[PDB]
Amino acid sequence: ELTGLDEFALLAENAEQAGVNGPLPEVERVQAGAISALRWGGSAPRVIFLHGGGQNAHTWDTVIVGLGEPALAVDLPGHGHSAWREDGNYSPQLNSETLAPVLRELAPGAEFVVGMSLGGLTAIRLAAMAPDLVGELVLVDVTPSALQRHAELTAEQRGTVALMHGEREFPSFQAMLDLTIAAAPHRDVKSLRRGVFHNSRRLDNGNWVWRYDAIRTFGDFAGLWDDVDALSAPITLVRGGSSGFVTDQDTAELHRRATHFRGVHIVEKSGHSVQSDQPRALIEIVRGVLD
Ligand SMILES: [Cl-]
Repeated sequence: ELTGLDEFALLAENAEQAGVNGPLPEVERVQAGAISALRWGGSAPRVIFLHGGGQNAHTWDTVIVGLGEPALAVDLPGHGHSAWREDGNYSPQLNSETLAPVLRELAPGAEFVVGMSLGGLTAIRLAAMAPDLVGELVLVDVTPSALQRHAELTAEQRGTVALMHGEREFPSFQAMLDLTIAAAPHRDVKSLRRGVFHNSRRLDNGNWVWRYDAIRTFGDFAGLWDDVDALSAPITLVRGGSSGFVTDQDTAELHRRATHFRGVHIVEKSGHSVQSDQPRALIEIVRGVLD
């Protein structure tokens, strides 16, 4: 497989996973400085989408194709086509500081922000610092406490990796796909293959690398809870029913601290990446929030 395939070549697969038919929406890549994004359905996005750690904007393709709304799907710093940082600082607080002037230019009229994991917390920091923009937050399988717990578990393996030389280097596409199959073997390989395609690039060596910087570190969660207390945007939470990432105690804590918690939707047979495992169920919920 030699691949100069355009990044929009597989969208018919996304339309089929979403269970929709008809012409594909218009989409193009946009950039303002350090931030790259996919702009869907023209120049007036209704919804902003923020992916998770180790993901990129393309994670949202199926959800965005199924929802049929104009949307902006942003590459977080360190991810997709967005610039890396030497300090490896992809904290919600920093992501939010980079993203806010770009969202003011590229999505000033988008009331709704959907964020998964790191993207969910980035959304909270955005809602805090720039309220005039965020009318409504949807969090996908994340709370501040839930991500703090995940950061603390991986701290030793993010200390060790950091001491290695270069990024990693992969002999083939298949070798990166093999790693993704290992982490989610029950998931349709054509879905997994599409995800790897977007998340990887071939070097002139003929070798392959991930598009994302290996995350050295995350941000100040007490400050992030202070942002949840001050926020006026209503918060909906979406959990994966097979995800242990967010506990019942996590959800109650978010209800207690939020000004307007709209509740948790628990999506049966979804892991952490609800947009990857059950996009049709995520489209219904997001459509519900647009009323
Ligand atoms: Cl994450």
